[PDB]
Amino acid sequence: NTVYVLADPEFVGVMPIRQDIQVIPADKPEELRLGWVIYEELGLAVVNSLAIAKIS
Amino acid sequence: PYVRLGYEGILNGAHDIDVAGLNGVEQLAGKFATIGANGVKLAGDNGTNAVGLFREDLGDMVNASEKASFYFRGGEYYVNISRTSLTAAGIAAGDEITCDADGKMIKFTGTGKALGVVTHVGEYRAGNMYEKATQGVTDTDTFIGFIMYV
Amino acid sequence: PYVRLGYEGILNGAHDIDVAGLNGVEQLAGKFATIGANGVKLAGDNGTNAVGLFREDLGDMVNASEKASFYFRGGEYYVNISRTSLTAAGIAAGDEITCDADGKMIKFTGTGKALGVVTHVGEYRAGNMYEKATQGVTDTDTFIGFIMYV
Amino acid sequence: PYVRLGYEGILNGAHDIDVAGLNGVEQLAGKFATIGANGVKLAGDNGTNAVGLFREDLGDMVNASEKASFYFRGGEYYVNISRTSLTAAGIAAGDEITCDADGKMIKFTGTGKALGVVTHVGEYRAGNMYEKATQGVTDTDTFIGFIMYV
Amino acid sequence: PYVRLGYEGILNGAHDIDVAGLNGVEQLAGKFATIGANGVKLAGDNGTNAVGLFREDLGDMVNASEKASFYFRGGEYYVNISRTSLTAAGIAAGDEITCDADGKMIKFTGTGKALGVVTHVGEYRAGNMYEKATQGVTDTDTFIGFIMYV
Repeated sequence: NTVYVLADPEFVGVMPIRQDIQVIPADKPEELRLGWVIYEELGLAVVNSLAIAKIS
Repeated sequence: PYVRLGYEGILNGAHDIDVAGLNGVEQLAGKFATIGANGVKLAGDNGTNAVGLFREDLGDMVNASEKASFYFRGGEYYVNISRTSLTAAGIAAGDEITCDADGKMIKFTGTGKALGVVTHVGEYRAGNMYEKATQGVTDTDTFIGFIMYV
Repeated sequence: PYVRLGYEGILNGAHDIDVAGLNGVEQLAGKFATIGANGVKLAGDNGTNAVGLFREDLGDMVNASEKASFYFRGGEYYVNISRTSLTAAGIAAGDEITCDADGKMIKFTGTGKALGVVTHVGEYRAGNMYEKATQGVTDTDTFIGFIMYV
Repeated sequence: PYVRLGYEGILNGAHDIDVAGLNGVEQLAGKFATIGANGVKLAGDNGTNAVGLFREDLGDMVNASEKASFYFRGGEYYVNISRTSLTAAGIAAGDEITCDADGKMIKFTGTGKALGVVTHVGEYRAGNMYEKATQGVTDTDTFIGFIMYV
Repeated sequence: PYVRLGYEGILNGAHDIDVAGLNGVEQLAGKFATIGANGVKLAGDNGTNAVGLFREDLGDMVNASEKASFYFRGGEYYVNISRTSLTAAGIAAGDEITCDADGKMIKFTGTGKALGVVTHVGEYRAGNMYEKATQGVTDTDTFIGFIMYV
């Protein structure tokens, strides 16, 4: 159960930025779209969570 | 002070023939440079620029495109490759530059990713997508650059 | 023949000359119009049209943009000698197309030193050079379809 | 071709007409003396030219350098042949002027003699070395208003 | 622009730890080799360490640096007997390592003397405490990536 095994800490959430003040996009008519998030991971039970590989 | 006076060494090599097929000259055709910005150092050897683009014109001068602050046109659009000498050796700055149309060897000076191609006027960045190749599965941007054409 | 333009279908009523380069030969093959990556469900009809000012903005693809007058630089013209019929519609795939410029001898427009400019679709117009220009700086013995090295 | 039509002066003069005693390389191909824009007989910044510094513009016209930086002047250049009568001795008015390629004297007014910049006047002046071109290893005497052979 | 420093993006090569000094023998009172110094695989800061130097933070695991530099304890700074690290994380071989304490050449990291605090990139810099215990070569100003003999 996804909630139990891990938990998602978020340093900064998902945000778009758009730049026409960037060097190569400015010169042109072009606009640059960035999409990013800065994330981290917590493991609340990384010492367990069962998995299997078929041998059949 | 700064390199680009007298006989000086090379960045893009010397006297290259047969370095491109149909996309670059294979005979020696070099000709002298009227320069733009070459950055902190004259005639390159530094982070910013490295000796920018030339494009041939009628006479005994070839001169600046000049694309600012790093725009690019794809396929052929002329790059400066090797140098030749006749009284001074070294890549631009009042010395003979051999050009091609996007041929080899190109070898420009950067920090990290990009690199890319340099023109005169601007800092060392690399062209994006809808300026060089946006053919098949590729990553190129202004944060992402490697020496050769994309 | 005649007027064919398909139906099996060979003339094709359109002839565009591959002018081999000078000082080592250079070629460029006719370009398709596609926006980014390579066209699906055929690649359609060429981006290049005989008698039109285009610029490559992508490696195997050619597109709009018009070279602005003032300060002499290289080619990116891709003028191809005019075909007979279809001169204000562009030229469709299955007829003769090439690219001519950039490290090769080119096809010129305009008779005498009196020059003006070209529309994309294959028409010629008058106009003085004041926010756009086409073709190299005029020379002696320069007429339509004449071989200027640029 | 040459003509005794239009304006036989050098506008914005300081030395006006000048006659270079060494002959360089021929590049007698025809072109207009219409300054900047095409059909503009005379314009701001026609400068002191005759066998001075020149810049060709894309289209069908050649004119004054009209630039204060970024074509710093070292190596070879472009010159107007003054051996043919011309409109003056170089640029001015409309109409066909034959020009040539460097191998002729040009004129400075700076303390340039071995290191050069570009003046929009199309006169030569002192470099500094940092982003400005180097002429040769060659020296000429400085007395101001002297004719240097490039 | 954009340059990695530490964290497995710098290549520091390899160096031999059985070179200089007396060389002990293989025995226990060792500690484990992993990336991270209290971390887990694929998550660890890293100096300009290659072979030589690694300090436990929590657990009995090693990777480069990290531990208050006011007081160094544990018997020397730990060295490797008869295995040479094949990574440039400082040590992270993925085995249990048997360590020694004879005089043995190390790789250092960080500017200035270690007598300070820890920078969390895997380096030493000066803290508020001075005249604290130093590492290896003394009397000699150490810099980032110096080779010391203990």
